[PDB]
Amino acid sequence: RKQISVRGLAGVENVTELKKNFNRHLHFTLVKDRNVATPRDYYFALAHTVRDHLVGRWIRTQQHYYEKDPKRIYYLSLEFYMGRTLQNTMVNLALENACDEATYQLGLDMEELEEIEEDAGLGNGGLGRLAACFLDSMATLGLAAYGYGIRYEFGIFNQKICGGWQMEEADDWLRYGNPWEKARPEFTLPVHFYGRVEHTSQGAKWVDTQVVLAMPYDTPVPGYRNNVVNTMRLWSAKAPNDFNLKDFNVGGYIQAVLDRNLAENISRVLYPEGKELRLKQEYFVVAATLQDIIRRFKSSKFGCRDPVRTNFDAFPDKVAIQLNDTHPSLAIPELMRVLVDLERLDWDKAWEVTVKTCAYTNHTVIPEALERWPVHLLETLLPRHLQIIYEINQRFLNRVAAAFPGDVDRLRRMSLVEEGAVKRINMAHLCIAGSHAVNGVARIHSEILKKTIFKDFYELEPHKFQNKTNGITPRRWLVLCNPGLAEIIAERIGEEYISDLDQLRKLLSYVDDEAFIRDVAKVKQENKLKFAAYLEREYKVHINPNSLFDVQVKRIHEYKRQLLNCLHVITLYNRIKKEPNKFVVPRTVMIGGKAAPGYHMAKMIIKLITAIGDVVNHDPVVGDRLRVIFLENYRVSLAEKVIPAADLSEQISTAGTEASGTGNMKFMLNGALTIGTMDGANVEMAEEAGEENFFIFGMRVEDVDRLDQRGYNAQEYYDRIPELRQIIEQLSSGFFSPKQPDLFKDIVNMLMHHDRFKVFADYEEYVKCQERVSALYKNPREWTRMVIRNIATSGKFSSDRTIAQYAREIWGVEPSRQRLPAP
Amino acid sequence: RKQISVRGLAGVENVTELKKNFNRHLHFTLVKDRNVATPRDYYFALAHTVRDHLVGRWIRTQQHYYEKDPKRIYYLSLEFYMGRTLQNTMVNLALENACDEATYQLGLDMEELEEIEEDAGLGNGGLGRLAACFLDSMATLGLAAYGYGIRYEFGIFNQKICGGWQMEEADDWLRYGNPWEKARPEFTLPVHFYGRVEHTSQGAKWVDTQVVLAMPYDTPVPGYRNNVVNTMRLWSAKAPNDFNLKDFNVGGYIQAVLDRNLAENISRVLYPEGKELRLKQEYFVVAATLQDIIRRFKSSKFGCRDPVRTNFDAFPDKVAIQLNDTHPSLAIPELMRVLVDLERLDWDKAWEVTVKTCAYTNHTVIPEALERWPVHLLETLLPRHLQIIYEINQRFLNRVAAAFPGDVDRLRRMSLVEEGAVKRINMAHLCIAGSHAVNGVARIHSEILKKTIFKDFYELEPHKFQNKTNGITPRRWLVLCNPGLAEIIAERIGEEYISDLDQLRKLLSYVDDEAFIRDVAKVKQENKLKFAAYLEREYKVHINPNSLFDVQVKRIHEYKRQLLNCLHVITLYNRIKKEPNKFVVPRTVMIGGKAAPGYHMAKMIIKLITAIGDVVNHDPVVGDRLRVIFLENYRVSLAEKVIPAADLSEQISTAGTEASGTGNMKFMLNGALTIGTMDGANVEMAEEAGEENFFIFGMRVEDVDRLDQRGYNAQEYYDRIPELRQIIEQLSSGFFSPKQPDLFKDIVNMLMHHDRFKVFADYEEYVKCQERVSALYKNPREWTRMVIRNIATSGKFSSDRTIAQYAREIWGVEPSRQRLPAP
Ligand SMILES: O=c1[nH]cnc2c1ncn2[C@@H]1O[C@H](COP(=O)(O)O)[C@@H](O)[C@H]1O
Ligand SMILES: O=c1[nH]cnc2c1ncn2[C@@H]1O[C@H](COP(=O)(O)O)[C@@H](O)[C@H]1O
Ligand SMILES: *Cc1c(COP(=O)(O)OP(=O)(O)O)cnc(C)c1O
Ligand SMILES: *Cc1c(COP(=O)(O)OP(=O)(O)O)cnc(C)c1O
Repeated sequence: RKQISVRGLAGVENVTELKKNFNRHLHFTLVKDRNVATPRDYYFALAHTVRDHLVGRWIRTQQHYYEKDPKRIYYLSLEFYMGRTLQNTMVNLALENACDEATYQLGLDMEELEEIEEDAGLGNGGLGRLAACFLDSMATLGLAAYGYGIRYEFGIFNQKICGGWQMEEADDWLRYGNPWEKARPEFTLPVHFYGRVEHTSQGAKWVDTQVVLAMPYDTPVPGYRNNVVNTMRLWSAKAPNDFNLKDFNVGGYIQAVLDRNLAENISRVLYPEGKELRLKQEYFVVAATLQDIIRRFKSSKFGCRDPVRTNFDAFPDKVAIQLNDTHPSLAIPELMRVLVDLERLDWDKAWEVTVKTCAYTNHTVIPEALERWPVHLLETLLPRHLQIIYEINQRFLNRVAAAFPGDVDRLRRMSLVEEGAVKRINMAHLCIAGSHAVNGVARIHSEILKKTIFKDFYELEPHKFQNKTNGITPRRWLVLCNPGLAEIIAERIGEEYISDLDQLRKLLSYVDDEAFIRDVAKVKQENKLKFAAYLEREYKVHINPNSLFDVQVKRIHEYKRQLLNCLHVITLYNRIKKEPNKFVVPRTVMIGGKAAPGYHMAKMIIKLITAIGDVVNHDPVVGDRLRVIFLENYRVSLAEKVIPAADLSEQISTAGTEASGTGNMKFMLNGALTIGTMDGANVEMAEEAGEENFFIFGMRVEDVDRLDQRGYNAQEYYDRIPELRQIIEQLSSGFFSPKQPDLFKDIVNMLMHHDRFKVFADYEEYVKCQERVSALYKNPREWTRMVIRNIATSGKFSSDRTIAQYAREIWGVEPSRQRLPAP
Repeated sequence: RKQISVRGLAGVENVTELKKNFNRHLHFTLVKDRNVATPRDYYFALAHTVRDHLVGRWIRTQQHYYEKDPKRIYYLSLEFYMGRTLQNTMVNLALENACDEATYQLGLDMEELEEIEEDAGLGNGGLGRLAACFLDSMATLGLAAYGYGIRYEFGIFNQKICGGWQMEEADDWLRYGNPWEKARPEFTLPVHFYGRVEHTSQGAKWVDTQVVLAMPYDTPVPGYRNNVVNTMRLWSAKAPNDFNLKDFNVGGYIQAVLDRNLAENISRVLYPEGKELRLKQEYFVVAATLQDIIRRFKSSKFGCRDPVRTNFDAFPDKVAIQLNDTHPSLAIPELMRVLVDLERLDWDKAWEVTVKTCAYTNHTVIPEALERWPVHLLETLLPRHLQIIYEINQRFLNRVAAAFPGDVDRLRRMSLVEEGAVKRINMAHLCIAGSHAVNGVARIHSEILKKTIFKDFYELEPHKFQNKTNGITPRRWLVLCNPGLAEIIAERIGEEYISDLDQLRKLLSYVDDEAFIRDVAKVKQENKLKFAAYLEREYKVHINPNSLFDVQVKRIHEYKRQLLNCLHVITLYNRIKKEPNKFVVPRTVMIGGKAAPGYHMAKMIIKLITAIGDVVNHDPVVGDRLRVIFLENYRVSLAEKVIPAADLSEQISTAGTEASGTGNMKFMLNGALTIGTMDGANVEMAEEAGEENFFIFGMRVEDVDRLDQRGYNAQEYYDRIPELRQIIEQLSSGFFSPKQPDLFKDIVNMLMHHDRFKVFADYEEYVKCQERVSALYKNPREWTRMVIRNIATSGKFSSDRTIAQYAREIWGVEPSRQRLPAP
């Protein structure tokens, strides 16, 4: 028994033991030989060779927490956007050098292999990426932490552009296996749906529930070189498969083959209204996670440390659930169902525990975005969960009246239940009620969570409102993707910045020196070259390495403002064609994102951006002064290529719409200069980088409210501005669409007659901020001089910080930059 | 490249490298650790320490085959009754001794761990088990063989007796994975169903077909210590999952959620009439194996060796295809299909090759049993294949006309098209026409196919019919299951017997040496002691390890006669209790079988065996002079546990019912006497042992044919024989059934008025033979000596013999027992 140990199984940094274990997984785990392997095989071979390294540590880390019994914190979220784990496993595990040398000797080129990896499809955007980043920084900072979510077979769509039209292909990233997960069919848990609550004697009973099974899969997450590796644990839905003869539902009728498939596809697709699948999904990931969380609390030596009921008294001293957005919110009536009905704690011992154990991050600014479910949808598949939502609610509103006696209209403003046609439940006031702390994601955004959106709750409990600004991981977003920039920096300062990012300000001391200043425009020359080849070898065009790489890689929504940017490039195209000879600083403009299937404005816009380009890029006069490029199927491993080769990071969202900008922080730290409105992220970045150092522009928040107060009359601008007048005119003539002139008709009328977001307002200012830009590119010494200052200044934008604060003010744990002994 | 070699990965019989490998797998593979591990988890680590050694050999053996280009033989069966891979994989590879040592130091019990493996639910009966025996033999004699079937996810049922009634439970054997297979997605092939045949220009084209996908799984098969490890490749059906958006069938309607369930379950269950499911499991394994077969032909250096068509002229000289019974029959219109339509050989060239490629093994006797598919089934799911079956049928019938000019009643009896209500196609006559050798499975059985069942095919082509008697492997069925018996036998004659079983004749030399005579009984005393301990510790009864373990482990049907051996147990009762103190040599009768859901007689026969024992085994007079046990859920792992432990092997079918009897042969080898009729396998086993050493009995066939010629009037026997009368009258009075007396009334009436298999007829002679049995037992020197002349005469029943004759007389290759150098 004790002879079964982790002890002899590694010669880690060793190009010869790593050549031994690559061979071991290709013939014995893959059961192939060099006579028939494929790149895919040899990548699988290599993913198990860096993985036994990771799971060597994993067992130690984990053992360590069970004998050291920290508070354990569960980050719950419905999207985890990991993307390729090979390079990140190696660079955080130290192993990249040994692996390169080893695969080299074995006559295999490790880069060609890292490009066989499928981006882990469990994310779709920001929110996903964000949790992805907090998992890194959590483990780097040694927290007893876990990420808990659904595993999505089909990701979410894979974008194809055919005809200058977006077609979504399916992403089955798992089609050939995933080398990093470990399934767990022994920890399968039941998840109950529908049914009836029979109230019997000392509780309520929820009976006749259908059931779907939650089957786990553990992917590990490695710290930065400290040998702590923690668990991400995604659930998968598996139907009961009695459905044959067993139960005697069937025999007579297998039409229940629909139980079978509707179940299995809880886990099949990410979402992408009030759907019984979304709510089915949300309940899924909460109900399994909470049985697991409770099980380590009964196990994790607290089986011994009972003193009370294996108490729930200690439950808040031992566990922390972070709800990410409102999709986790039933974590609160579900912990209240498990605690009350299953265990037996009275409602108030139970609710003490719940509030003290949860917390809720918010990411929305418009109230037309806070989740809301139909009470008839929660009565049908969740009936106990609606009674508890009602009893939480009663009790919360009795607290409210004992604070503001006689306010009546507040009792109807703060409720969980909302009345209209279709009485609904408000998922966010459920969360503020059942959390001990709420935090925004931007200072601007949590002030407006306090001041307007949740202000009566901010009066009733001011002390719940905190703020915790979002961040990026230094690792992925500078060391993995940007290694020259991480080399030259390091030369001049040290390593420690990658685990204490603000140290970057020491590079301020180098602002004039002509070393950094050429190096930086060197690396930056590197990056743009490589990628200016990727733009020919996988996808194709004729870039110009020299140019302004002008990129907005933003979700394609109206309010994100691609169309502002398409007028501007139609502006440049015009000038150069009237003035076939002006020295105009050239640009290669690169817009990238995925629409949303069935959002036809977004499908019309990616139509715009191709059609412009086919005009410009095939017109002689423009030659190679002006190229427009649509980056198909923008995603995390295209992020890490593009964001290093960029100069101009285009942040133009209407002001007030953005709650932040994580994608934003990522172009600061890789010396891209940020054009953009004074919103969300752009604010704290300008604060650090110095306003002078940032191309801030257009309508502030204020000015928009004012233009709304007097009413936005689009046409006026169209009639001052002679360029605009003409570009609208070229759009409606069919300049840019000769086969269907009429093609951009809707777009026209979008802008002219009912633009919700004031593109034509911010035009005139935009094209003059852009004039400042072209003008400063062509002064490389100073252009590059600013960049050094933006980079230097990036350290509040590191996720390690963001975590340190959830850690210190919300969770109650001191981080630790220590190295866990191990391997 | 070349440095990626199988070479440095194994210190084999090294208790220090096996423990190192256990530990890599518990931690690295399973991502478990000794705080969390379970006995299931440790068996998977042992499972894997061993598999590295297996697959090692498999890599060197398949390479070997591609560099020497042997004739590859493919065994086509829908049933492979493997049972348990681990004790068997260690013995073939010599590792049993080192793993015991190794796990013992780690302080884990290798017998504990072995008992957690699930019996590979890939079969059901003697057809499956033969195919497996053949597989161990084809590898032990250096045959370049491959076995091909379907992977059934649920097996066929698991048995469970509840109040003595059979309840079938499911067999999700695949539930915590199976660690011996390797799923190969990369090699998925489509299989086509339904459709319509477009007849265009140079060919017909099968168009508009539904497509199910066949994914392969490989399980390696080890020879006995000769280091050749061969392939079993079982197929899994998967639906194409575009079903969501892609095709534009879906969207508007997903009621084609059924294609998906009705595709998915070709691979779901084994069977268990004219069902589309069956013919769709039949074509599927055929469709998907003939492509992988024509792929190795085109690939395995015969690309090089084109000279003409990659001529399929050489196709017989390099492929051979064994259709085990009629379920692979479609391999004859599908090989012809591929070659005529896909390639473009003319009909006659293609038929030369199909006939020289295929060979049929038949296992039936009654003609009611020969497979038959209605032409409306074939016309619908297989409309090209119906066509080909018609040309084949026309043309064979024109051969027939030239041979028997003007014999018309022959033209109609030799047809593959059958005329009656429902026009059927006769899949047996298909097989004799496109195969180049038909064969029986025991000499009497070969002979009735030639004189009665296929005799006009015997007449037009006498060169085709062979015989190749069944055979059991000495490894599983003696070395593996009864190692004691192998050991005393080894002391005297060495090991060569295990790979050369005729050599057990040497044991005759020692019939009269008294060490052996006592070692043999000793051996057996152990086996029964062991077993008796199971019968209290996994199931419960009170054995008395001293009595005569009397056993029947046959399929529960009416011709298999357990009601005969029911009657006989009640006679022995009736006698111990009429005369409570006379001496009766005591027995523990054990009868086990699995009913077959839907057969009501079978189902009451086990209710019978289970209640006889309720009475006899609690009736205090009987003391321990009888006991009766229904063995729960007979499968290969209970066979290697009961078959060692027994004395008399109950082989009682009515004469003329049995073609052969794999069961039987395992009993002779493990020193058990065989009481039973002169049918099937009993014939040649009697002939090598001599009559004198067997307890043959009852109506011989020529007699059953007489009693039918005059008409078996049951009543007469019930009115001569008094003890018969007595038991019938016990059955109807409710002796055994006191709460519903009337319960065995349909058994009683069967017996009385319509037994097709003449129980009463053999009853009188039967119980007489049991008296000669008890008699001799009660004389341990001479009972042990008759036991030693059964074991010594075992030789003809070695599946290495049956294989060598297939190879030489049908497949056209030579056994070699040569060690491939390897590892
Ligand atoms: O009681 C324990 N003591 C030490 N290590 C443990 C114990 N329970 C679990 N582990 C380790 O913790 C990991 C995670 O366990 P889990 O929290 O139950 O998922 C396992 O892989 C083991 O390495
Ligand atoms: O052309 C070849 N040369 C050498 N080994 C081969 C070749 N093709 C296949 N193999 C080996 O044969 C194994 C089985 O391939 P299969 O028989 O094609 O299914 C592969 O896994 C390799 O070990
Ligand atoms: C960082 C990131 C993001 C985040 O994108 P942004 O914060 O810039 O804005 P939204 O698109 O509006 O959220 C999204 N996707 C990936 C791949 C990524 O790396
Ligand atoms: C050998 C065997 C069999 C086969 O049983 P029998 O050969 O006795 O004859 P039938 O009953 O007629 O098929 C079945 N099951 C197991 C486990 C086994 O080992």
